[PDB]
This record gives sequence, structure tokens and C-alpha cells, in this order.
Amino acid sequence: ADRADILYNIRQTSRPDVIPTQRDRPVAVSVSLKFINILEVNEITNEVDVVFWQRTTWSDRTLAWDSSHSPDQVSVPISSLWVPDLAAYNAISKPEVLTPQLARVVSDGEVLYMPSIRQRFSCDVSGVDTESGATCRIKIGSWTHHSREISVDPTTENSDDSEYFSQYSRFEILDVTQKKNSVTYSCCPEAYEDVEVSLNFRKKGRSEI
Amino acid sequence: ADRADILYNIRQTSRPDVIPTQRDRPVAVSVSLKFINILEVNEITNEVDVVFWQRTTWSDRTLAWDSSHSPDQVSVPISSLWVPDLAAYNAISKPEVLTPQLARVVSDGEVLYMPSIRQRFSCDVSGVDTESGATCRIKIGSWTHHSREISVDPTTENSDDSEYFSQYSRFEILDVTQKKNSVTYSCCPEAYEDVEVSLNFRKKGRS
Amino acid sequence: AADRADILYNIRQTSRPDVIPTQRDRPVAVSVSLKFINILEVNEITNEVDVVFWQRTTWSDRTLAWDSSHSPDQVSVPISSLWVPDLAAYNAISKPEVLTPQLARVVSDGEVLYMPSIRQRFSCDVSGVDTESGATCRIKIGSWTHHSREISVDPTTENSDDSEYFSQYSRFEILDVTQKKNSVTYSCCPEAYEDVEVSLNFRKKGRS
Amino acid sequence: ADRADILYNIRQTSRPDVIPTQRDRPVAVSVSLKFINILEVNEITNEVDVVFWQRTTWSDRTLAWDSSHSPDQVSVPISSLWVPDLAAYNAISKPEVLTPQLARVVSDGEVLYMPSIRQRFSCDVSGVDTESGATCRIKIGSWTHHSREISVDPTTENSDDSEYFSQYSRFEILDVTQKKNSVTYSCCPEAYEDVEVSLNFRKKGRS
Amino acid sequence: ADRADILYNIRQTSRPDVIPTQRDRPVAVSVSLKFINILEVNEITNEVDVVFWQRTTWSDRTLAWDSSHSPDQVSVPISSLWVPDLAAYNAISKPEVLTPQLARVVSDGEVLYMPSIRQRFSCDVSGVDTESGATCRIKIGSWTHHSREISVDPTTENSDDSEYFSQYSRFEILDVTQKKNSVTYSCCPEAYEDVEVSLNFRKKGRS
Ligand SMILES: O=[N+]([O-])/C=C1\NCCN1Cc1ccc(Cl)nc1
Ligand SMILES: O=[N+]([O-])/C=C1\NCCN1Cc1ccc(Cl)nc1
Ligand SMILES: O=[N+]([O-])/C=C1\NCCN1Cc1ccc(Cl)nc1
Ligand SMILES: O=[N+]([O-])/C=C1\NCCN1Cc1ccc(Cl)nc1
Ligand SMILES: O=[N+]([O-])/C=C1\NCCN1Cc1ccc(Cl)nc1
Repeated sequence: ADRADILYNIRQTSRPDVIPTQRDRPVAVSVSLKFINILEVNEITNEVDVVFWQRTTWSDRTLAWDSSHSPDQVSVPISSLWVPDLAAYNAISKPEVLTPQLARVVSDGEVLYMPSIRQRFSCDVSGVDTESGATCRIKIGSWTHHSREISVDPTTENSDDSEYFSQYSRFEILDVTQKKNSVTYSCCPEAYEDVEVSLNFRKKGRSEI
Repeated sequence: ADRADILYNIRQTSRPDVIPTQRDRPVAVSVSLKFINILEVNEITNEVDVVFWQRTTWSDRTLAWDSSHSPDQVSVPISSLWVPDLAAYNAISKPEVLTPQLARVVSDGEVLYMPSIRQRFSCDVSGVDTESGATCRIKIGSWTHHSREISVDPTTENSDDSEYFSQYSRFEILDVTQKKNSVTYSCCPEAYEDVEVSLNFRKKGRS
Repeated sequence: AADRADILYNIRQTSRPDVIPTQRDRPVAVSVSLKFINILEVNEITNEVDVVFWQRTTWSDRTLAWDSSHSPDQVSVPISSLWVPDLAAYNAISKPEVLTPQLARVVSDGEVLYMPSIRQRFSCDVSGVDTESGATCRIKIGSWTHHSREISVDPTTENSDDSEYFSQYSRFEILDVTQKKNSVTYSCCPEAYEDVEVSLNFRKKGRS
Repeated sequence: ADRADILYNIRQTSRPDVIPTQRDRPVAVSVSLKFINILEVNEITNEVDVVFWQRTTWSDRTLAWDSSHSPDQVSVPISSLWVPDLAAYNAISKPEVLTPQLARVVSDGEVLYMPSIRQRFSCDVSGVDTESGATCRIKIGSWTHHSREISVDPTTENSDDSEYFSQYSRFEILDVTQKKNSVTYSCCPEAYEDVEVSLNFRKKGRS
Repeated sequence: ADRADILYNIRQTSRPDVIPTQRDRPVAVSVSLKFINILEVNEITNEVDVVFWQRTTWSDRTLAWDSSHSPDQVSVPISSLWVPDLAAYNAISKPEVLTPQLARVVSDGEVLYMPSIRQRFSCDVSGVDTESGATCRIKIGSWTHHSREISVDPTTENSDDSEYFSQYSRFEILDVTQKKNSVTYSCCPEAYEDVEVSLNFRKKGRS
């Protein structure tokens, strides 16, 4: 079959509001952040505008097909498949999606979605104009799916932090580290996993002593 | 059955425009605010910009299913469900929902919806810069349903008021008290239950 | 023996959201009454005011009536399932920000009430806002496409305390509010358009 | 028949995505503007904010009905009708439609749509503070329909230029002239018509 | 055959969510930007605000029809057609489309979509206040379709960069070059084609 088939058959088996739990185990969702820009820093309100590619991967076997005589990958609108309800806990604005909202689907069910998002956060901005720089931490995890339904882990990949960071930004990234956590709230006895991304950055062109 | 059948049935029996009233009693809705941040405050205009989690709970028995051998909790888009028409009587901006608009439904018909919201209000800001701080009161209750259709009560959760409040904020929380109240309009005898959330806060300082 | 669901269903099957509920030929009599709640961004230089008001809108569609002797007399219904007056604030300079859930209240006699809380910017006389006499900002609301024979507006001059629901925390206070009614004829359509002109007399607070 | 029947037919015959070409002639679209306010002038960046009524008329015979035993005209949501894809060429902000998006359809097929729009334009603001004022020119015409598909002409009237212009604006209209124009693009050999509206305005003097 | 049939047929054959690939050769999409305005520029943050016409073209054979006795072109809502998933790799604000979202389709299946877009970008603004000016580069290409699926090339046509540029802008265009280019991301092998538009502009001012 061709691509027109693959989409047709995907539109059938897929249920965008039904999380693809396999057997009985959380859907493993990987979240890796690639910072592109730092636009508005306010050391007085501790708020920063950030631009980043949120690489998100997970598997949905209800999507898998045979790619022997058909493409191994196709681009699909995210409104046509289940997507993790991730949220940035310390975000103070809705996530502004800058790119077309298409996901990449492989015939084995692996799914990739990597939007470029622009968002404002509440975090530690103090130190931004100092050698050590400021460290702003961003918490991302599912909003309604606890640890047994969704587990989030930082796609561990020793990659250059400023690999895609605009060379024209007033800031420079000193260092980015992705960590995994687990919070239990009052509503429920089960834990909610998340990933803390600590972005260490500072202003460029500071005077030397 | 699996999560798909559950979600299938929920979607097939849910009446998003009909208030789920069992018998003649109103729908019991619980509303609890958890302050996450205080973004901008203006003492001169008595206006504040705040972020909070609006824990909301109610019941809809028609949605219930047998969880003997199946999941007894699923995530559901609120557009597929009846949701209480709550409004902040003193909000000067429409609520900005920052999180995925999904509710959580237990097999017993209990529905939990807790959106993180950013919204501006017209309240008393005086004293924000004093040790006593200021006390901004926020009233939330149904907009069109009165006491016989919807009852509102604070989810008494003896917990820390700053448990989830941002440490990087410029303000700090002195105390939060959520009291049950009621509003009435000249035209009519009917009353609308609400919850008065008193946020006692002040600007961080050591002087 | 009808539950709210049966009530809504009968409404959804007879109400025509895009069709004005005209009786015979007579125009649909709409009532418009504003209740001010707050006055925010005021500018005497540019003559622009930011206001929050409850816009009480009432009319009737008897085809939606039912017997409430042993059933609910009213129900809340999404305005999208109903026909609603195409009202517009003529001197507004920003589209209205509806702060409340967009639900209407339909009564068993066919009466329909819709009261959204609205935040909207207006172009009006702001001079003297800081004088004992204050400023008088006039707001004109009326149908945008329905002329006097299809829709008529009546300011429900339900004498009340003008600042009854007005924010105490506002930097301003209401001195007096007056509901007026007017009619205009544009070079498009022979018959006139009816509107209600609300005069808002307010001023900056300050002990003196 | 009744208004509901009329709206029923319209929804049936009308093809909102198809231009109502009579015979094989282009659809004649009259465009006229009635300035209501001038809000955010900036003589440095040559940008202005304007509120205006865009009187737009045209014909769509495939919507006509027998008004012998029925109303002559009705209000219709523009989503149920084909509408000219007009764009203000020098606009720098999307149009902010401040009014209910209903058009007026007459029995013969005449359509009138007049939204109040607020939009920011890039044009000559120089001299706004002088006595002769400035002259900002706004160009409005179809975006994808050329001369042989759509023709636009300024249907002027006997109305005063500031007949509906707010007296509370910091600016006053000195004169408005609306000329028809025509441009050819690399796209294709056929040109596109547009109305060019010139607004001569100035900041109000002092006592 | 009239326009009603052409659109009706498009609605029957068009797959807006399926890339119209001929056999296995990538879809040939042409991009070229026409600068209309430069509204804001920050010498310190290296950010510009601009307005441009993004002339885009490609082939969709399944849309073809016979125009021997009907029109060979029609304006169609892009929501009824597959559209290239282009994105500006260095944009810091999502595109604000200023014009009606209608594409033009020729009887031979060729599609032309030219929206006027206002968008914010991160690029080199240094030298913008000098005679040689600054050079801001904008990279545009598919977001998810690598080279084997989509190829992008500039409509390299000798012309006047300032042809449709606003005379009321505070800036002026000195030269615009559009080069093809590609980008491969560590992860995966396949590369993503893109068009690199270099805008050489400067602040205008006799001195
Ligand atoms: O960094 N990457 O690995 C990949 C990319 N970065 C920018 C565009 N890009 C290609 C891409 C592939 C799949 C998806 Cl779902 N989204 C984007
Ligand atoms: O505070 N809480 O009780 C619970 C939560 N706080 C942040 C996410 N969270 C989990 C959660 C569960 C169900 C629903 Cl409907 N929404 C959110
Ligand atoms: O003033 N009143 O009579 C009534 C009200 N004022 C604000 C909310 N309110 C309740 C209400 C009633 C009917 C409708 Cl349709 N919407 C809201
Ligand atoms: O100026 N006019 O001719 C007409 C009007 N100006 C403001 C409202 N108005 C009435 C009106 C009629 C038809 C339509 Cl489609 N829209 C508005
Ligand atoms: O530059 N051009 O070739 C063409 C145009 N520039 C502005 C409007 N215009 C007309 C036009 C043609 C096709 C399409 Cl799809 N959209 C607009």
C-alpha cells in the first residue's frame, strides 16, 4: 500500500483520547528539551521567555503496520492520534506552538512529536548577570496520568547543550541537565512522574575581573 | 472491558449540557484553590494577576461502570462531559487555562477536574507592602445555577497554603482560608452558593 | 413529569439559533440593562474607558414553552443552541471579552435570559473624570443587522442602586446611570435601527 | 414561506466556497469605508490604528427566493454565504471584527455585509500634527481573485466623511477620497482590482 | 463544467493530510519571500519584526481536471488541500497570516499559496545602523518531511527586492538573496531541505 492507505488505516485503529496502555504497564514517554533561544529575562519577577524543541517519543502499537511494500514512516496530524497530556508545571503562559503540529509515526508503532514551543516560566533568574549565571528549572510531566499510566524519563543523550541555540541570543547556555522525579499529591495516592530540566545560563559580554 | 470501551461508553452516555441531578437534590460540587503564584500586583488599582490550581469535584452516576475487572479511572476531555459553570465573580479577565483540559473519571461516577489557571481579579491589595500584608478575597460559584440546582462547598483540605506556591515569586502567602458563602440578586429570591477564598499575602522583604 | 434533559431536548428541536423568533410580523422585543461592576483603564487624554458590566438581555420565544406544574420552571442552555440578539456596542473599540460561561436561562413561559459579564473598551467623553461633577461616558448597544421592525430595544429602567454590584476596590465610583433609548437611520436601509444609550456618570474617588 | 424557510433554502443553494459568477462576467463587489475612530497614531513608525465600517455589497442570484408571500430580506451568518476574500494590502495586523458576523441578504440576491473593523495600517503619518494633517492610504481588494473574477469599485454616497466619526477621538477627519485602482503581479497576466482609500486627518488643535 | 464542479471534484480527490507524492520522488515545493515591511528591529536583542509574501508552489496531480470548456483556475480554502508543512527555523513567534487562507489551483494540478505573513525572527541585526546595513537570514523548510519526501528550492528569478516593499518603513532593502540549503539532525540520517533567505537591510536616514 501507499501513504494514503497508511493514513486511512491509522485513522481507524487510532483513538486520540485513549492512552495506548500495553497489557498493563505505563506508556513510556521520553521527553528531551533542546533550547533554541532565551528572549525576555526579568530578574525582578523571576520570569523568562524560552524557545525550545520538545522532543517527545513514545510507542503506540495500535498504530503499527507492515512496511515491506509501504513506507516505514509517515507524518500524521496529532489530532489523529493519542498524545501525552504533558504540562510545564511552572509555566505562566500557555505553550505557543511555533511549528506545524505533525507527528512522525513508524510502522512498528514508535511515535515522535517535536514541536518548537515558546513559553514563559516562573523560575530562579537571579544570577543571570553573574559569571555563574542563573539556573532556571522547568518541570514537565503528565497532568492527569499518574505513574502507572504514564512514566516520563529524560532521553539520556550526551548532546551539545547549545547545539541549536541561536548564536544571536543575548544569552549563552552554561549547562543543561535533565533529571527525573516523582510527586504524590493529596488528590490521589499514586505518584506523578516528571522531568526537571535545569537550564544554567547567563548574559554574554559581561566585564571580566 | 478496556479503557477504550470505558471511554467509548462515557462519550456515548454523557450529556454535556444537562446538569447531572440525582433526585431533586442539587449537584454537590467541591471547589478548592491551591495558589501557585502571584505574578503581578498593583496597590493603586487593586488588581492582581494570580496562578492557582482549581481543584473541582462533583458526581455523575450515569457515567459509572463496573471496575471489577477493568480500569476504574480514565482521563476524559472535559468537552465530552458536563462541567459546572463556575465563574470568579470578581475576576476582571477570563480564566486562562494553562493545562490539558482533561478531567479524571472514577468508575463510580465521581469526576475530578483540576485546571491550572491564570486570571486577574479586582480585590483589596492595600497593605501588600506591610508585615500584615493584604487580603484579596476571590469568590467562585455557579453563574446560572442557584442553590437548588448546584451547591458549592470548600474541599476542606487541612494542608499547607504555600505547599505549591512558587518560591521565586516576589510575594509570599501569609494565610489562605476558604469559606462557604452565598450570593443573591435583587430581582429574585434564589441564591448562588460560592466559596470565598481569602489570600493573605505580602511582598517578600526583611525590613 | 419532564426532567431537565427532556426540556433541553424539546428546546434543541424547536429553537433556531440562526432564525429570529418573530411572532406573526411584530418585532422581537429585546430588553437590555447594564449593571456596572468595575471601571478600569481610564484615559482622559485619549478618551478611552475600560469597563466590566453585566449585560442583562431578555427576550421571548414562546415556541420553547412547556408545562412546569410538575417540572422545572427554568433550565440553563448554551447560547449556541439558541437564537440570541445580534447586539453590538457601537462606540466600543475592542471586541467584548465575555468573562462568564456562555449559558442562557430559558423559562417555561418561553422567556429567555442571558447575562454575560463583559469587559470591553469604549470611546467616550472622559473629560472631567476627576471633578466633583465627573465624566459622562455614553454607551450605545443595539442590534447590528435587525431594524426596528425586526428587533426593538427597551432599556429595562428597573430603578435600582447604580453601584449596587459595583466594585468598591475600583479607583472610581458611580455618581449616576441613565438608560435611554434612541433610533437611527443609515444610508442602507430605509427603516431605522433601535438602540439603548447608557449614560455613565463616574469620577475618581478621593476623600474631600 | 417564513424566515426559517428562507434560511433553509439559502443553506441549501448557497456554496460559500464558490464565487457566484453570473454568466461568465466577474462578480462586482462594491467596497466603501466609514471611518469611526483613529486610535494609535505614531508618526515615527508610520503606523495607525483605525476603526471603520466596511460597507461591502455584491450579488449572488443563486440565493434569491420569491418574496411575494415572505419577508424581502433576512440576516444570515457569513459562514453560510460566499464572501469576497478582501484583504487590506497595507494592514500589519489581522482585522479585528468588532461586530456580529451576519450579512444581509435580499430577495433578489443582493448581499450586504458591513462589519466594524479595527486594524493597524502601515501608511504615511507624516504631518499628522500639522494643520494640513497627514494622508494615510488604505488599499483593499480581493486577495486571490483577479480582474476577470472580481471587480471592486468605491460606491460613494452623500454621507459626511466624519458622519459617524467619534467626536472623542484625538484626531479629526479633514477629507476622505476613495479611488479605484488596478495592479498586475508576476503571478499572472491579469491584474487585480482594489479600492484605494485616502484618509486625510490631523490631531485636533487646542483652544 | 463550472466552478462548482471543479471544487466539488477537488473535495472528492483531495487528501489534505497525505503528501501528494508521485511514485517515490519527493514533492517539489518552491518557496520565495517578498518583503513588504520591516516594522521592528532590536539592535541589542538581535530580533526583527517583518511582513512578507510567502510565494509557495507545488504539484498535486490528483487535483487536475479538464478546463477545455471550463475555468483552468480556482481559489480554494487551503483546508481542502494538502499544504507543505513549512516553518521558519529561526522564528520566535508563530506566523500571523494577514490574508484569506485561500490557495489558487490550476487545471493542471499546480497549486499556488501566497499568504502575507507578519512574523518575529532571531537573526543578525548588527550593522543595521551602518551604510552596508545588517544581514538577517531566515531559514524556511518542512518541519517533518526529510529530503526524500520534500525538496525545497527558491524561485530564483532576477527582480526588484524592494518592488513591493513599503516606502513608509523606517528601513530599506539593500538586497535579498535566496539560497537552497539542507540540515541533518544528529539523531537520524536523512536531511531536511531548507531555503536560506538573506535580507540585507539598514535603517534609512540621510546623514
Ligand atoms: O532535532 N531533531 O532531531 C529533529 C528536528 N529538529 C528540527 C526539525 N526536526 C525534524 C523533525 C522530525 C520529526 C518530528 Cl515529529 N518533528 C520534527
Ligand atoms: O494537586 N492535586 O491534587 C493534583 C495535581 N496537581 C498537579 C497535577 N495533579 C494531578 C491531577 C489529577 C487529576 C486531575 Cl483531573 N488533574 C490533575
Ligand atoms: O442580576 N441578576 O438578576 C442575576 C445575575 N447577575 C449576575 C449573575 N446572575 C445569575 C444569572 C441569571 C440568569 C442568567 Cl441567564 N445568567 C446568570
Ligand atoms: O451604515 N449603514 O448603512 C448601516 C449600518 N451601520 C451600522 C449598523 N448598520 C446596519 C447594518 C445593516 C446591514 C448589515 Cl449587513 N450590517 C449592518
Ligand atoms: O505577487 N504575486 O504574484 C501575486 C500577488 N501578490 C499580492 C496578491 N497577489 C495575488 C495572489 C495570487 C495567487 C494567490 Cl494564491 N494569492 C494571491
